[PDB]
Amino acid sequence: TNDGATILKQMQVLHPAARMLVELSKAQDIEAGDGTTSVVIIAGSLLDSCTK
Amino acid sequence: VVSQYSSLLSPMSVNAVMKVIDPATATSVDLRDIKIVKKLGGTIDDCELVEGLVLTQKVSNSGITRVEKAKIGLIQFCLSAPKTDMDNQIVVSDYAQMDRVLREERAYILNLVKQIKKTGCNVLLIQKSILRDALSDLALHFLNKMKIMVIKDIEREDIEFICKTIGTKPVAHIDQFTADMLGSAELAEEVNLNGSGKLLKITGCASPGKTVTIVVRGSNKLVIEEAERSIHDALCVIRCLVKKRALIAGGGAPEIELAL
Amino acid sequence: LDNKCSVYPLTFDKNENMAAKKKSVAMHTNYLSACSFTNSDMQILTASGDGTCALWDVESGQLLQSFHGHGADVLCLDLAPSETGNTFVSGGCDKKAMVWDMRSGQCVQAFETHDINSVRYYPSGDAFASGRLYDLRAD
Amino acid sequence: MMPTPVILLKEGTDSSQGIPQLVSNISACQVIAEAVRTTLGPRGMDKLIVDGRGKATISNDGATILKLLDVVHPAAKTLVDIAKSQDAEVGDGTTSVTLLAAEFLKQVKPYVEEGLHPQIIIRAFRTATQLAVNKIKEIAVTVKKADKVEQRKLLEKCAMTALSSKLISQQKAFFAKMVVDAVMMLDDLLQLKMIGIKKVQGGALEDSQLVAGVAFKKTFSYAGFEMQPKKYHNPKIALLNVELELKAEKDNAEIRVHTVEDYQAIVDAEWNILYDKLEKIHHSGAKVVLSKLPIGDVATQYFADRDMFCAGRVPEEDLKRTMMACGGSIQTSVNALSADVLGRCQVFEETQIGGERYNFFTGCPKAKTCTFILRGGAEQFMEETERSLHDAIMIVRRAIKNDSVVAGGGAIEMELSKYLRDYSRTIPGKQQLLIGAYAKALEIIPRQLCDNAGFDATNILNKLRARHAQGGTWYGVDINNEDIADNFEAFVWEPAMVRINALTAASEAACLIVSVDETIKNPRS
Amino acid sequence: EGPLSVFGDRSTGETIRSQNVMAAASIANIVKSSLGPVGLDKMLVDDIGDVTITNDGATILKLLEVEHPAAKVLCELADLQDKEVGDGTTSVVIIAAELLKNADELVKQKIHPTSVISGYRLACKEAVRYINENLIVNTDELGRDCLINAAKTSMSSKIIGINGDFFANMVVDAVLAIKYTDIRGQPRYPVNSVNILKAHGRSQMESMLISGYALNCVVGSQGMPKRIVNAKIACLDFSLQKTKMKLGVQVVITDPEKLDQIRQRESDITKERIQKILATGANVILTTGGIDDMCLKYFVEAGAMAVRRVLKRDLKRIAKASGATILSTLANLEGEETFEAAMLGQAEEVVQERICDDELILIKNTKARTSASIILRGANDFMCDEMERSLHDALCVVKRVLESKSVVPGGGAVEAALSIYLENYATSMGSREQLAIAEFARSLLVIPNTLAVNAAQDSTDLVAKLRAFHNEAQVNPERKNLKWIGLDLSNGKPRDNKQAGVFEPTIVKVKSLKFATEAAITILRIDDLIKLHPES
Amino acid sequence: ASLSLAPVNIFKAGADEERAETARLTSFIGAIAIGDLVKSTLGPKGMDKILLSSGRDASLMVTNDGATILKNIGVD
Ligand SMILES: Nc1ncnc2c1ncn2[C@@H]1O[C@H](COP(=O)(O)OP(=O)(O)O)[C@@H](O)[C@H]1O
Ligand SMILES: Nc1ncnc2c1ncn2[C@@H]1O[C@H](COP(=O)(O)OP(=O)(O)O)[C@@H](O)[C@H]1O
Ligand SMILES: Nc1ncnc2c1ncn2[C@@H]1O[C@H](COP(=O)(O)OP(=O)(O)O)[C@@H](O)[C@H]1O
Ligand SMILES: [Mg+2]
Ligand SMILES: [Mg+2]
Ligand SMILES: [Mg+2]
Repeated sequence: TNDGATILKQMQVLHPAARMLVELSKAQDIEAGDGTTSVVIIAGSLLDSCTK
Repeated sequence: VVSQYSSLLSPMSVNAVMKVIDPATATSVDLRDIKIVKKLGGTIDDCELVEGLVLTQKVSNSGITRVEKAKIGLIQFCLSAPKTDMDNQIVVSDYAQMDRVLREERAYILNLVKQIKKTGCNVLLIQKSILRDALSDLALHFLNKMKIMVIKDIEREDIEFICKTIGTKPVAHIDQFTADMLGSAELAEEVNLNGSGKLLKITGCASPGKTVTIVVRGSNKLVIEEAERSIHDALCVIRCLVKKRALIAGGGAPEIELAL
Repeated sequence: LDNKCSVYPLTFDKNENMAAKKKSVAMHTNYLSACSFTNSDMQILTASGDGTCALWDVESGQLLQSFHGHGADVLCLDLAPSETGNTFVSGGCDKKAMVWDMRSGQCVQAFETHDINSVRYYPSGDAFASGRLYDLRAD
Repeated sequence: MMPTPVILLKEGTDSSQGIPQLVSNISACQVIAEAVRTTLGPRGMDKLIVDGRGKATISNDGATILKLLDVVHPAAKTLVDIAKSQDAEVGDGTTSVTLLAAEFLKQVKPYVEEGLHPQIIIRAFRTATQLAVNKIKEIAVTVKKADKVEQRKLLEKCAMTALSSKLISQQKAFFAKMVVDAVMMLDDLLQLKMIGIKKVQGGALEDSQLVAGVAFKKTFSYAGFEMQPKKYHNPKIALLNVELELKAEKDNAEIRVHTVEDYQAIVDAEWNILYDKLEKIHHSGAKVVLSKLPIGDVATQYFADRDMFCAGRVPEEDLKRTMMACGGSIQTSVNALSADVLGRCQVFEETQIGGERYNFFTGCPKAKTCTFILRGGAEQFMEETERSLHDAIMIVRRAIKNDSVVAGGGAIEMELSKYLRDYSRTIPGKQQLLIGAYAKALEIIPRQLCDNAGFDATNILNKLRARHAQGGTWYGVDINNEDIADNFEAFVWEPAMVRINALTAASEAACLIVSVDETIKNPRS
Repeated sequence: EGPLSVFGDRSTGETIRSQNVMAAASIANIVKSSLGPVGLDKMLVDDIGDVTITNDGATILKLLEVEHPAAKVLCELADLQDKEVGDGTTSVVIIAAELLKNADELVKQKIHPTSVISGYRLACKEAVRYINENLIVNTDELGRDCLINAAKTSMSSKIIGINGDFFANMVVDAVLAIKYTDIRGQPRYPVNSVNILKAHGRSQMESMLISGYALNCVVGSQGMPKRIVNAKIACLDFSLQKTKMKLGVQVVITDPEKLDQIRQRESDITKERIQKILATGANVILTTGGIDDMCLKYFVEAGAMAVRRVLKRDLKRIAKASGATILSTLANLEGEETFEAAMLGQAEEVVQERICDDELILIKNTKARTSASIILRGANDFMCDEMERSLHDALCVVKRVLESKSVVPGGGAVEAALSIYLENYATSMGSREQLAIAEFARSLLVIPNTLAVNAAQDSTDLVAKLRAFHNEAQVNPERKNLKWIGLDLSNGKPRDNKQAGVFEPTIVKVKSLKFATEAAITILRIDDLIKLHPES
Repeated sequence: ASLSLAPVNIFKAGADEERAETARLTSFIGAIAIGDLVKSTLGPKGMDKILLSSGRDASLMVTNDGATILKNIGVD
């Protein structure tokens, strides 16, 4: 698969933050249906900035 | 993965979304009105948009596989020996009662089939039944002798979709079974996918109400699943256009503009 | 090795003698603690590891009522004396045995003096085995 | 396979024969090559290997990486062997040999798979290798001017090219100048042992220095050593192999006396022997005394009282370097300490070098040796610096032997590939395919350079091929400019023998691997 | 094991791309030795001593235990080709693995997989277009000899190869026998309606083509006759047993006098049914259910053959062939229980034939429709099993030729022609896809390469000579007859395969290219593998 | 991020570390335990302790001295 929601669901992520990213991807799939990978990438970049 | 086939799938997805909504009034799209059927074999080039109904069930009759000017009837009761909701037993005390029971059961089944046939129905869909035989073998024999295609084991969850598609009102008691509750259709035939299975397609309906079917085919199962996911993504994007009538450029342009 | 049962009667190969309608709901998955068939074959009671008793209808296939209130998972459950609105007990790991009634969907009675795993109604229905004996008419 | 009652060979013997085993050998060679691929060129990276003991090593050198890998595949060990051979004969190009050999094998793999007789492949490789070596000898640029400045510039450019792939590449000009200066002081054999290399932890790379003389660490001074002066402005050095200690005259010597007067005489005789040795050393006129053997506390205090410097247990290599720098002779006896056997340097000094004490012998005008003092932040830093300097030193030595150069950066490989393709277009056609495969395999070097640098290798290769076919011999990969350039005017120079040996060894290894049809492994004992 | 924190392994980049190519190549190397007339069969021991000697590509991969997901893609690819074509199963696996191997070489050269995929898709489209325009031969110009040559070509590499002169005749005759027309007048050939029976014994030459139907069944009782001349066949879908009331019916006796009469009806009801069936002149009674001992006596006394437990698919073919009608019950539309003469099939003979210490029914020369059955004779069960698989390919091959009337020359003629054309056509399509299309052309040469290798001949020279002839045909307009040149594996030299009679159905090559390309594209699309560890 | 709470592990087996709050907690706990042990043996009305050695000698010691009490205890 290339779908972000499917990729995140299939791989069993264990860290809680990754679980909430999976839930975010599900929500983006529900509301829009595309941009499922982009939203996860955006969230990751945002938190990366939050580090600094 | 379906990018070389986009010339086939993009118009297909747009047609599928437009066929299930009213463009002048629709504010959202119910994607459950678009049914996707995955059949192994062939190539994604063989993906087809069916304007009618596609059923994976097998025709019980042998020798009747194509009906023109069909009159489909949907049945939610059982064509078998009479059986009440309460506990029922038939007590036999004489030898004559045995063949009387046999004859009366045959007459009951024959009367049911005759009442069904009198309405002009020629394609019969029988809902899946438990605790009671939906289709008795004797009933199947009588229906076959009267030139009626019989399809059984119809799932309960699909009744709404079938009724919305082919315009058939479900019948739960034989008394209410009349001609006005039949769904007229142009053609109901069972096609064969070149030795990869069979499909029952009912194409051409007098009342094609806001429902379309997509048949997805491919060489192996993995690409079929990915094609289904991709087609779903395309349908969701057209749904987004329906919900919010606004278009933006792509290729990172919104992100660059947003950052600047 | 561990299984040695993958070829179980799952096949159910017969000559289609009206017994093939086994339903086999298995929608909730998890663990089917008790798949007891109701005396009236209309309904199925199932208990899962979450501690909720589930009532299903064989014909429609829909979950009628999920009975929750047990402290732990319900290891065992029984049925009514004959039908009597299916006032069924439910014994679990929480050392407690209680009776439920779908006419209200509530725990009508409860008992705690013992995990119960061998509930069985008395033929009269005024009591039930608690493998003890709890009296319905005296609680 | 019917089980014979008595089997022929020992049980557990494994035998694989035919096409599949040769294909597996080619795959193993590919696996070995890809472990050193990224360490090629100015954009190459380093590999870190941790042994069982947990002592890690970091290197950009192909031979070092391959040796540190515990290769057990019989066909793969040939690549390690040819890497060692290239390191021994030339010293640079230990990555190119492996890449070329594996690329030859990969190119001929499809022909092997379709039943081509391996003898034909071997003959084709040998023909192509002979032609390529002759072409390298013919087109290599040599300057027949015998100009000292020109020769020095050639050596410096070659050293810079050899060094512009390591962690010392930022100071490559500085290090290349130091290497050329170091090598040019060796007399006629250019022995490596005459170039000392000392690693002193702490300090920047630019703090590294080359001493025109000899330097070594302070060696376990005894009591009274700190009272000796630590600087002399014209010392005479007494190189000795003598133990200046109070000890038994011989291990099997036994003294038998029967009078207290004789007892006192024996004690005084031992003391007088030691003092006679010390007095001869002092009257030799020397001021700095170095011994291959221990020097005791008594001798240390004796030399301190005379304002002299002493150092014992000096390593033999350091003593030989001191001989070569100062010009004396290591004397095992002090009975004839004539002025000719005494070393001489302008300045001797003991100084602090990054938390350690070193003895410096500088100002040697007739010096035939040198010592590198390498500074770095870690042990592996200085080790990799030493390896890089060794590569540069070997290149400079070979260039001293003969000054024939070919432009690097894939230029020579591209020219050879063009020549071999043009040749292969004019032969019957069974050998044509294999020689064309050889020419195509020659293109691995610029392709790997572009891949490591992060370019688009295909476009650069197309431009290089077009430039070579159209005209131009020394056009290769230009890493900084994202493009191609005339690598001869860019001073990317390497000696011709580097590529000659690389091609020869790669061809020999490929032929050896191809010629094998069966592998048999006996059970271990 | 890092910041991802997933309970499983992960492989990314060239690590997984090369591993995927490994698995695809491993499957091809299994079946690569069983391609072409000089191919050899394989033994497949099934861990309990069961032996399966076969040359079919699909059968080999069905029985193999494959674990890599990429390998399972090719194993399922062979199965798909078998279902939808029936031949070319070994070729499609070889081509797909070669396509993936050459595609990965481009990817290692920093060519994006999308460019390679786009190039492969273009080449597959043009290869199909080129085949349909320059390499097809209309079968109407060859007559019956085309069908035999097409059948003979398929039988090469099979255990019925050398004896294909005799075996091809049955396959052509058997397929033509079961031919029938449908709506819109399309002649369709329901191959696999030709029942195939295996029985060891005599040589292969004694294989018999039955002009009728063969049943792997025997008569129920020894008292019945074992031969009927003018058979009136009655086909029934219900058992002939003692009557037993259903679940909803109970027998409760209050007056003991009624007990005996009730028990009489339990057996007279079936007797009355049998008497009605026999009264119309039926000689052969075939039923899918059992027959009780007391029911068999009625057929014994009437001198009629009765066979029980007949397979449902076998009965349907017999009913269709003999003109009979399947009856699940005796019940007319008047509520009575009757049997009519119009529901009786007919045949010219029914025989209890004996075949190698075993017996079977031969329904010979059915009327109103012509059927066919084949009995295969071999040394043992292992060899008889393989002939059935080999014959199935031949039946499928003839079916395709009769449906689509176009054939293509065999022996690598198509791949050699395509490789020349595609590599020339690649120069006129884009700049980055040129390499991808060229590699598609190169990958097709694996078929003629493998044929020459299996014959222990110089594959390099034969392919070069074969390619030289095909190159001349494309560049010289007056040498177009060289398109038919393929490989003569017996002598090891190019040969005009159209004249030599080495034909294949066009659909075999066309469907092979489409399926192999999609399978190769699917694997080429992957660059990351996450393998979650099992929960147990 | 911290050495212990990092996705990659930087320590040999059996080697650990304690950050600000945890290190302060352990230090304060140890110091308070030592003070509570040694006290109650303080002043004119203090009591004595018994130091029953668990070793092979099993030496018995009764003392009011704080230094000797703190010396003969296994402190980690
Ligand atoms: N042909 C194209 N050219 C440039 N950008 C594209 C193109 N197609 C898609 N994109 C961009 O790729 C991004 C990812 O899209 P896609 O992978 O299809 O779905 P998702 O956004 O769920 O990952 C989108 O933001 C889109 O703007
Ligand atoms: N400045 C440069 N520009 C282009 N190529 C270079 C440059 N310096 C070195 N190279 C190339 O890098 C290749 C590898 O050199 P290096 O990694 O130092 O040693 P080895 O040959 O052992 O890998 C040489 O073939 C050389 O041509
Ligand atoms: N008589 C012949 N001469 C030359 N080539 C042949 C001959 N018969 C068959 N071939 C070639 O050998 C190949 C054998 O294919 P085969 O392995 O039987 O098909 P599958 O792939 O279904 O197993 C075919 O592609 C055909 O082109
Ligand atoms: Mg998208
Ligand atoms: Mg180098
Ligand atoms: Mg074949």
